[PDB]
Amino acid sequence: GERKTALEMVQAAGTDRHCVTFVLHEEDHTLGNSLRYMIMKNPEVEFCGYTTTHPSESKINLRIQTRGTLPAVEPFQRGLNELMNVCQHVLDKFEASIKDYKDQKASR
Amino acid sequence: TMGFPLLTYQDRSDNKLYRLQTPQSPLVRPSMYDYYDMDNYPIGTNAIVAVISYTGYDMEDAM
Amino acid sequence: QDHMVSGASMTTRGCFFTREHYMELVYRGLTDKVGRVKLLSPSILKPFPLWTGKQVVSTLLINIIPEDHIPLNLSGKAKITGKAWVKETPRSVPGFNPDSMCESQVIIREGELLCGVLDKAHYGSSAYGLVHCCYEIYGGETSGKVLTCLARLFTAYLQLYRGFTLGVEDIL
Amino acid sequence: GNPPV
Amino acid sequence: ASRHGQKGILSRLWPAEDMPFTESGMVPDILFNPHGFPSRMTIGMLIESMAGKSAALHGLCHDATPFIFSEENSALEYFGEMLKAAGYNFYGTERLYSGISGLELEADIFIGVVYYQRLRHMVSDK
Amino acid sequence: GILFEDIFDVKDIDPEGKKFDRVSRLHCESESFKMDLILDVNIQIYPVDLGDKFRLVIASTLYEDGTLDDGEYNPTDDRPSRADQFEYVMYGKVYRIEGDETSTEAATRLSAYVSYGGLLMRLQGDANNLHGFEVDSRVYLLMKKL
Amino acid sequence: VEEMRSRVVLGEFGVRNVHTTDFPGNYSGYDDAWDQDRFEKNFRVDVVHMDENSLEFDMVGIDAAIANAFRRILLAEVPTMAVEKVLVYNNTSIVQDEILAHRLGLIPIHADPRLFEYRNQGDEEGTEIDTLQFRLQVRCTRNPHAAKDSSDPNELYVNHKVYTRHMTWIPLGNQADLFPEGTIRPVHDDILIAQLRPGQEIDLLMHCVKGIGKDHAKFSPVATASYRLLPDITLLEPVEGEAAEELSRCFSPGVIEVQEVQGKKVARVANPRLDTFSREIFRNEKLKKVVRLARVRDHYIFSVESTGVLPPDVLVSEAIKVLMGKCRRFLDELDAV
Amino acid sequence: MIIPVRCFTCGKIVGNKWEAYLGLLQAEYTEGDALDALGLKRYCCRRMLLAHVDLIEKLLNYAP
Ligand SMILES: [Zn+2]
Repeated sequence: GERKTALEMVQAAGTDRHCVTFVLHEEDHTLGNSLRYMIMKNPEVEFCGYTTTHPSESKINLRIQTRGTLPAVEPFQRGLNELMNVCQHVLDKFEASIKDYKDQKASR
Repeated sequence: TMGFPLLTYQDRSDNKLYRLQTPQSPLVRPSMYDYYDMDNYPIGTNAIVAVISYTGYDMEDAM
Repeated sequence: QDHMVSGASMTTRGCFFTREHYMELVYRGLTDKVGRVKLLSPSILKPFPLWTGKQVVSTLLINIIPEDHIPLNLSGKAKITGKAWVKETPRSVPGFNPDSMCESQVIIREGELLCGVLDKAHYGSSAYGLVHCCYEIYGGETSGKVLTCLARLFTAYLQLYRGFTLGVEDIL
Repeated sequence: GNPPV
Repeated sequence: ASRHGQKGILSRLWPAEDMPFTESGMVPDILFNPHGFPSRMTIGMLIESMAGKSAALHGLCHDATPFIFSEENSALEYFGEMLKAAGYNFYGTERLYSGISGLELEADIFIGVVYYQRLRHMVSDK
Repeated sequence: GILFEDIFDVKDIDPEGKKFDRVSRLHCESESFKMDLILDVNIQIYPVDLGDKFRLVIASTLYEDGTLDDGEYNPTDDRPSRADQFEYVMYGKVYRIEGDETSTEAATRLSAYVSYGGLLMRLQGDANNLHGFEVDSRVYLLMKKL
Repeated sequence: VEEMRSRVVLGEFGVRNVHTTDFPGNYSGYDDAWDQDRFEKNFRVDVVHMDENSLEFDMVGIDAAIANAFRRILLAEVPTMAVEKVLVYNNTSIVQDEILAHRLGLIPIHADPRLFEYRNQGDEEGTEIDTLQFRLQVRCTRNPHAAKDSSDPNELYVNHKVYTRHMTWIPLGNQADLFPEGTIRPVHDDILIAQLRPGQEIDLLMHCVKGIGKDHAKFSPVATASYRLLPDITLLEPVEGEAAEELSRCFSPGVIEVQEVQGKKVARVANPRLDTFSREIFRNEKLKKVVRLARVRDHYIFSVESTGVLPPDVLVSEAIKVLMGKCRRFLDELDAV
Repeated sequence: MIIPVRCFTCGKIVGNKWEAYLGLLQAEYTEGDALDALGLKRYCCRRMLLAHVDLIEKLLNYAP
């Protein structure tokens, strides 16, 4: 949707699909670090690292280098999905716990 | 230091006059600071300082 | 300053990093822009795969050096004397020249740091160190690149996993 | 102090 | 500047979520590189930090009069006892987390309350 | 693909007195060979004590079936018969081989220095059985207590 | 041959390691490919307290990266409403105009930011959709009914101190419906805005827009939202006989509960969570060898304290949803290619 | 000059505890007990009131 508040991908020297650098705009260490943690769980990626280009700017660079087969854009799109699944589960669990505690406290 | 220079504005008509908005009084200060009340005219603020090398922008005298 | 206390505490012998602190410490010193990042192999492979911190500097050194050129060999001394580490009285072993295997001798073998702390004697304004030899063999732009990348790496290290301070229990 | 009793 | 001759320019305004937060929830508002001490030997700043933290903790107001604390009665002993009487630690170090990686840094940091003055020399005039 | 195999026993835990944080320098001495071993071992992962034995092997491949190693680390490798009879595995490179000092004597002993990232080892003994080594050669140091 | 899977051990001269050994390839068998069911099984949330303006849930079984993401969302990305523009018709106060505008920006408004929207760039006017307007108009006069007294409230006082009570909401559009009479108000009615003397007057219109605590702190919805790893304390040896009390004094007082099992006194670790890390045992020189204090690996303790705009639980929910929104925005921008 | 509305380091709102602080000190309470009874736990907030110098009361004494 947004042509540049979001993704700009730079395929490496030789446009290796297995080595991509994603530029994520308007992002700081929050999404960078959580998404790097979620992408490291994939045994098909050999190098994942994020970095902020400069303090004055608001953008991060992820670097995903996967193994021989997959195009390194599936690891990214799967780390996103797993992180969103974890957030949904945490939200459900937290709301259920808050409700249970409110009941336990309002009864007594 | 930029501090609280005087109490009578509207009257002085100096050239430059630097004023700090919300000065505080040091929590650690010599007792002579209290003999000549120097809190009628405060000079700085108390800050929570951590002595840490964390940023890469605070080296060589920068804060 | 803290690019010297950072690099001296990371290149010391007992610094082990997991795959994810090894990475994100290499890529944060590099911020590489072109081509794959050439990684290394864990020094410890078994109880848990672990890296060494000297391996982080190594893998940062083999990416900066220009692609066509080959990594450099270097042998020298560190600023931190090998006597600074002697806690406990030294005993005598009959065939050991304690200095054959000491953190005082810097031994870079094909761009891979194998021994030595890499304090001010390198990275610094001292002659014949790692950056002075980089400037001799590969030019002045490559030494500037090495300086930039090493600064970024040693900042990321203190900002992420370690910290430097100066309290009152070290002047006591 | 101590999660809910 | 501090009250001990440690002047310096303001180089960054660090976001409040990237600052190293302490185990008490706090977050410093001044970051001071620890390398100005070794060559300038302003050991009075390291005592003012502890004295001011003890003051803010106990609601007191300590004096920094010169020549009131001897070798036998030290200032560090006095203010470390004050701190240890508030649940903090003698040597004035509280351990922080990294606001960027979220991990407890390996070294425990020296934090406290010190009195800063703002100097009249601004880049807007030079 | 083995370059050396033996059963050592720890004699000194750290004689020089230099003390690092998580690393300990063991001074062992082989049995039935009278070879000497100085070994920096990460003791937070693998505690070692005095008067302790252990079977020690140096290799150039972990497969023990001939196929060379590719120099790339995959934690996903599907060949899982690599030597796992060993509790502590390292991986370094030999950076110095130096024949012993004694001249006018046989003195055909060699000291092989291996670096494992930052953890050095020195194997000293009859050259006859340290021929597999050569400077700049990658080697695995497998160990297994007894 | 000794594994410690769950604690961050620690001495005095420094902490031992910075790892958690719960990632792919981090062990011979203990390898990870992000088993989602293992997560959903080992995760549990526990809330220690929930007054209004406080929460202390536990969040057991999550990594430091996700916990830090949640903490940084509450501080800088959950949206709030706050004064952005100030129109000053007259101001004969001692407090300046720019300083008054600043002081007015840092006052928290009780409007919920989820019913509003962001003003488009250059939308100076604003509409019922994106803005709330409030008016402070106060003048100080001497009270005619006063004797020769000097208390400032009794005389020289109709409006000596201007408070947040004096600020009145001007319903901008149809916002009178949707918002009942008391719903849109400043959160605190006692915040001192200024001080006046007879003949002095304040008169201004404040405009409140939506925004996140990232572009200015005034828009931030929590005092602090930090977290701390759960401490762990282990008595390697049975402490007894008046050393138990010295042990119980080197810790926050509730942590080591000295029972009296026999005629002698035994110290026991009653509640490890109360402990503040002060490392005062390490000054004892005889009991630094008896106790090992570390941190539990992935067991956190959170503490969210809102200013009053939204309840803390709603704040945490909206933080988790903001992280989900980031992830979904990037997923859907990836799907755009 | 006047009480800061929010504590600088944290942001906690302390601009409504000035008159309450002054009232608990007139009742005989120490500055420690007083700052406790107001809810100022962490010392960053406690310094915001403990070391405040109200100079709006001295400027509000020269003619209109
Ligand atoms: Zn505060």
